[PDB]
Amino acid sequence: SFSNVPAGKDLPQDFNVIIEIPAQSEPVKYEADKALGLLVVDRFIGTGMRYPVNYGFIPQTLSGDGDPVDVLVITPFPLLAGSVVRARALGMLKMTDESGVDAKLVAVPHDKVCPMTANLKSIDDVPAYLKDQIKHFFEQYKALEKGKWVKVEGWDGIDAAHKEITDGVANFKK
Amino acid sequence: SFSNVPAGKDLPQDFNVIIEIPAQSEPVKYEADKALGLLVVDRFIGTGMRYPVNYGFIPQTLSGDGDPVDVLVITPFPLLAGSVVRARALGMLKMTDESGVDAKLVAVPHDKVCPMTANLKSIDDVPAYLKDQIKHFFEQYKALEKGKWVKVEGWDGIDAAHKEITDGVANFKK
Amino acid sequence: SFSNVPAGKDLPQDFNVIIEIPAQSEPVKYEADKALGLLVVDRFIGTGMRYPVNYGFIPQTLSGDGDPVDVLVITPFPLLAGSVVRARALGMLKMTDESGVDAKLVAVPHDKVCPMTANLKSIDDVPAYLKDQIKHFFEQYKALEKGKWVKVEGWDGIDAAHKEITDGVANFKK
Amino acid sequence: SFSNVPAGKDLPQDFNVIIEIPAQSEPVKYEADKALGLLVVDRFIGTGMRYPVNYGFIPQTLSGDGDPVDVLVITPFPLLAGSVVRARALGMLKMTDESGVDAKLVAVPHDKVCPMTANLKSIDDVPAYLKDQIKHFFEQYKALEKGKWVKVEGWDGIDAAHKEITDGVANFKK
Amino acid sequence: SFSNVPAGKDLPQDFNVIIEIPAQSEPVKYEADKALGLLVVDRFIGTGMRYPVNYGFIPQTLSGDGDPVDVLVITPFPLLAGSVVRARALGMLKMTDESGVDAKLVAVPHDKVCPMTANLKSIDDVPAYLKDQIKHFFEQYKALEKGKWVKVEGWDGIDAAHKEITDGVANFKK
Amino acid sequence: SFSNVPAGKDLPQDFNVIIEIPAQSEPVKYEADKALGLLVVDRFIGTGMRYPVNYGFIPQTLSGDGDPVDVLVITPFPLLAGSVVRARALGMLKMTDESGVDAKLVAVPHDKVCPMTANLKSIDDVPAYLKDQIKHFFEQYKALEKGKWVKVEGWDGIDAAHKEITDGVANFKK
Ligand SMILES: [K+]
Ligand SMILES: [K+]
Ligand SMILES: [K+]
Ligand SMILES: [K+]
Ligand SMILES: [K+]
Ligand SMILES: [K+]
Ligand code: NA
Ligand code: NA
Ligand code: NA
Ligand code: NA
Ligand code: NA
Ligand code: NA
Ligand code: NA
Ligand code: NA
Ligand code: NA
Ligand code: NA
Ligand code: NA
Ligand code: NA
Repeated sequence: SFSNVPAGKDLPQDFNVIIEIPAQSEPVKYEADKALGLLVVDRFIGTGMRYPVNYGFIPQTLSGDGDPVDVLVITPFPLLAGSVVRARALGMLKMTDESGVDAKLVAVPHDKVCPMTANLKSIDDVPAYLKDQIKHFFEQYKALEKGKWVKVEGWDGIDAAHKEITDGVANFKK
Repeated sequence: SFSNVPAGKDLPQDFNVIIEIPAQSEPVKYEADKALGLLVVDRFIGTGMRYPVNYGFIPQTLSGDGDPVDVLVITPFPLLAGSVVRARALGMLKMTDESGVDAKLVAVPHDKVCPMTANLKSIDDVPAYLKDQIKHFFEQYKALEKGKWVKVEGWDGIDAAHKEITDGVANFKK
Repeated sequence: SFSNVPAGKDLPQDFNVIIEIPAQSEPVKYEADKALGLLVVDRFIGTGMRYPVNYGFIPQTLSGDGDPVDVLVITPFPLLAGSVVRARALGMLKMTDESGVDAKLVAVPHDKVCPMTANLKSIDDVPAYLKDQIKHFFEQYKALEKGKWVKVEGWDGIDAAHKEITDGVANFKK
Repeated sequence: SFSNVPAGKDLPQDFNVIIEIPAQSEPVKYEADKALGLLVVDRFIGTGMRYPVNYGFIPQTLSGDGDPVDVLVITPFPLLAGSVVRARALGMLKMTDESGVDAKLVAVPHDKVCPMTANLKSIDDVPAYLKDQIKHFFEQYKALEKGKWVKVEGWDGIDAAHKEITDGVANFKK
Repeated sequence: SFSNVPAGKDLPQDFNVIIEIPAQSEPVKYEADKALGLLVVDRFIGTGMRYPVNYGFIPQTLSGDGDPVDVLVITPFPLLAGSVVRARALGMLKMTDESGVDAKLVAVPHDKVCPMTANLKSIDDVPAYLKDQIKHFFEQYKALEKGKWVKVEGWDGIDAAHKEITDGVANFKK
Repeated sequence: SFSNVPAGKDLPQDFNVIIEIPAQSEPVKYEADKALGLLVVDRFIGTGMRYPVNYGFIPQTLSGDGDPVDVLVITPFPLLAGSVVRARALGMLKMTDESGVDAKLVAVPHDKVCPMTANLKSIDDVPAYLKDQIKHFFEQYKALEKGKWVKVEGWDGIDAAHKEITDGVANFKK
């Protein structure tokens, strides 16, 4: 299943995201097992906080931590966990957590998939209130797990997102 | 996954439907990718309109357009996207859209799966209000996508549904 | 999919459960098809009654009836149907139904997956009201299906749960 | 609020129902307080069972037990708790419980409010599966409360419903 | 209840809206009864179509048709039916229906109530896709009721909204 | 409506709570207007955080800030906004915010209303994970509103809750 989905139709700018956690879903952290082809319950989020936007990963990528490249996808209605969405990048949130460096991309679907998000061209177009909510979420969601923490370094734009994607694709192929 | 599900236990009258879109779900059009084994987001429906009944397809069939045979399944509670339901036919809605001829079957589950729908023997037993809603849905849901349109030709009964199924099974095997 | 998930990381006490029916979901009985890798609609529950806790099975086990070992998993929020949860046993409900002996385990997730349930050490820690609801559910949910019935024999503890799991693993390997 | 709503525009056949419990709502029994004008939590249902159809009462009536006349209203989507619906009668369920005789009417909205239910002319038109679910609900929902019980005597038709309504209106005026 | 809520703290620009229909709620048209103080079920929408944004009215106003001034309020999450929201105007949709002229205002909450909508200053700031959905909704939702119809004339801005509000307040006082 | 509900049947230990915000509801802060008898939208919570338990107030009380006494009510399913629940106290959370001292009670329903919570006798019986979530919620929910802040001082028990209630009742009567 998950293992055979292409990273994208035209990398890095035209990529695929497998959804693990729908926006506003009850506070349960699922992670795709690429060796089982199934979503696995990683943990019940200690704080009870919910992802403000959809969360998933790009298949066939391997990030700095040995996990696939992480992606937040903004949509007008939550997406189904375990579904695939063709997406494009807006930018990224840079952070470090208990396991070291942690960048997450911020994306929207392809314009023909989601006309509603077509006018979001870069991270600067995302409403400030949403940006602020995403940043608060990552700063606070691990507050009640011993040994876990997050510091947000800052936002970066589309070119940085594309580097992260090209690196991830390369690293995965070895 | 999807590719290996049989078209049915006793074709054409006793067939399987893989669900893509639960009745009344938020207005997001998923399509099964039979080569990925996963549901893929085709588009956010432009009008925000919702399927009035469950929508899916018969696996191992190939309709006139090169897609599997499409099915609307009526149930007392929505079905899970990506699940399989053993079904029987009531009839069909005949239409033409921007890509040519487009028939969709109307079905209910097998009587032992859904005793609640056992008294629906043919399309004529479906409440007129539901029939009318389904027809309005197909007439209007594509209203806000350029280049897309639908004209409803009319309803047909169980024998026409069975032909569509037998043709689809034959065509798929080449 | 389902067929390749291990029964557990350290049997019998540390096992995996694939979820078929989320706690409080609409009254539709799904069963995993291990040969299709998909959830299948077994039936619309005749009484309209809902599982009071999550329901699923241990993969790679084979119980007395030729089905995998059944498990009720208690969580603070319902789990996703078709997901996998690492679990530990609390005890079991002993019953006989129309097809003979029927034991179901009662479990919670691993403590690092669900800290919220860490203080449930055995079946005796489960609130009496929940115990009573589970027992009423099994006594009544089949009331409206001809030829189906259930008598509850009683509760048993962790050691009995572990026997059921070890037997199931052994039986599956032939 | 509740106290000033008329029992109906043309009694007994054209009456009003104030909704206390939406069909399929979580298992919490609300009762309108006509002296507070507010819904009050009577109890968490011990069995966790849910009303299969909407439940409420006719204002300005006084039944045999000193409570207003009780009504089950069938609709295609649940109604809002605390809302008012213009309705007509289909029949009634006769029962006795721990507090003596207990009849409940079965109704649908006025035809111009709910065209979808226009073809239900009497209790005999209600699907058998729904009838059976309603009867099971009342037989079982109090199973886990000490001192509470219900025996179902049987169904009766529109004329009996109308008597119950005329009596209730008369009794309320003293 | 409803009858005593002020039309606004500083008319016409700072006004109150009582919500009758939450955005995306199941397709049931409630109307506030100002003489009962309660929401009343007007009808089950024939097409099954849902309001794309919250819908309600300004209390203590009387529009051209003898009903209070109608308002669509855009929010990031649906509002509770029967609740009150302090709002400001963006513009209006002009229409005529079976009962003659029908203008509906488009509004957002006060900036301190909803910071998320602060950057919407006029109707021109509303995304085109949302504008298009609202217009499609009114063009189509009455399609299945005999004797009912709607033609959309066009959009107008904040000053026209304010006139409609001042007229409504004046007309209500006689 | 709200203004005429008694503070309780036997104060301070047997009191009434009017619910403003159901546990886990979308992140919108409603406040009862006792002069309108209606729920009013105070604000969209800036952080998007949700109340982990039901939130409301005791009618006919007047706390140190000039608002009624605030109460968190723990239940197995969320309660309806605007409903009334007979409750008993477990303890209280002591805090100071931007407007000075701020104590909130923690309660459960009367034992006959909610048998499921009967074994919670005091604040010390509440699971630590829930206690921790409630405290995190109040520490963080106002993070994104300028001029607003909260420091948690600590927990206190049933006797302190009862003082707060007796003071509130006295203060309200002048
Ligand atoms: K490229
Ligand atoms: K055949
Ligand atoms: K072991
Ligand atoms: K009459
Ligand atoms: K003014
Ligand atoms: K006392
Ligand atoms: Na990362
Ligand atoms: Na991380
Ligand atoms: Na087709
Ligand atoms: Na088509
Ligand atoms: Na079993
Ligand atoms: Na069984
Ligand atoms: Na009665
Ligand atoms: Na009764
Ligand atoms: Na109007
Ligand atoms: Na109109
Ligand atoms: Na306070
Ligand atoms: Na405060």
